[PDB]
Amino acid sequence: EKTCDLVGEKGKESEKELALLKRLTPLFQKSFESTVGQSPDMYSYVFRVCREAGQHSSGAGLVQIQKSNGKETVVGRFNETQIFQGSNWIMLIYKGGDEYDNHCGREQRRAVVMISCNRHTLADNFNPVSEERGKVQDCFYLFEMDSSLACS
Amino acid sequence: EKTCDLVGEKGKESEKELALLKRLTPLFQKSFESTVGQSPDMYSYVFRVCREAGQHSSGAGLVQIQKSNGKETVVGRFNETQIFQGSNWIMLIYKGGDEYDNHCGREQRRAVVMISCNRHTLADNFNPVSEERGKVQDCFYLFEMDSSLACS
Ligand SMILES: *[C@]1(O)O[C@H](CO)[C@@H](O)[C@H](O)[C@H]1NC(C)=O
Ligand SMILES: *[C@@H]1O[C@H](CO)[C@@H](O)[C@H](O)[C@H]1NC(C)=O
Repeated sequence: EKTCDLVGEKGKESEKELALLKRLTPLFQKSFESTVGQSPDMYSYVFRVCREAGQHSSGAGLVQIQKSNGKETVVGRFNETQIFQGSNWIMLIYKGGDEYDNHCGREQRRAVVMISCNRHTLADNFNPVSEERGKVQDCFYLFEMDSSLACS
Repeated sequence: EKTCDLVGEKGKESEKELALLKRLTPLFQKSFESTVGQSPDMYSYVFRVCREAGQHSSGAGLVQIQKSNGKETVVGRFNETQIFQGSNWIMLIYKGGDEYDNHCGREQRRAVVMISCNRHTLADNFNPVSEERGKVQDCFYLFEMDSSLACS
């Protein structure tokens, strides 16, 4: 089966990153969702680690769904993954998402997920911090979530 | 004196963001440095919160200095600031940095600083987690630091 493909020349992939990637495997089969806003402008976010996250769109690790019409916006693809480790957290990044084409310009979207250390849970509390959705215009997608895996 | 200029309109800056900004004022007159790599390829990083960080450049909140010749690269300007608050951390973003004229593309550089909560210190432990420097080619600048200000 397919997994996350690190950003770099096939092989040049830092041993370090690959170590982090492996550390996250227990989350692979899991799925994280979050719904924000109020009707008719409610949006939903589905996040998966190195797995398909959308129903329709393919290759997405994080998708934004407009509930009023079910349209899926790819925020990041797991075939362009970057992963870093800070003091007591891990930052996961999915690049190559659908382009803005609005006040944000036309660069591609990327998904940034802050995985904070929480010794009391495998993985939960997934929620958006910064978004580009409706009235919210950050031109940036930042998500946070808890996991004992990110504990150093 | 010149402070950070939030990204957005002009009087459409979010109270929320302006709230975080004021929250960080105690660090305005501080300076943070970090030196990495080995000679002849040592690079130095200087970071300031809403204050000038360069010695030759201007409008920069975070600069990358090549020590073999003193050339100052601006990674982010505090006139294009974005700030977000997570569960127990604050993320400061400086946009509008010199453009990548290499393998990274030609988009402008941006400075991303992870400010984690540490009740035992006002501010310290400024360190680079991700960089575009020398043979390190992340095409991303991620920094981390400790500060009780980011608490709660
Ligand atoms: C990856 O993102 O998959 C999409 C699928 O459409 C391609 O368009 C990209 O070129 C792929 N990027 C890389 C670096 O493999
Ligand atoms: C920030 O200052 C630089 C200085 O050259 C300028 O080019 C840039 O347009 C400014 N950005 C904003 C949003 O004012």
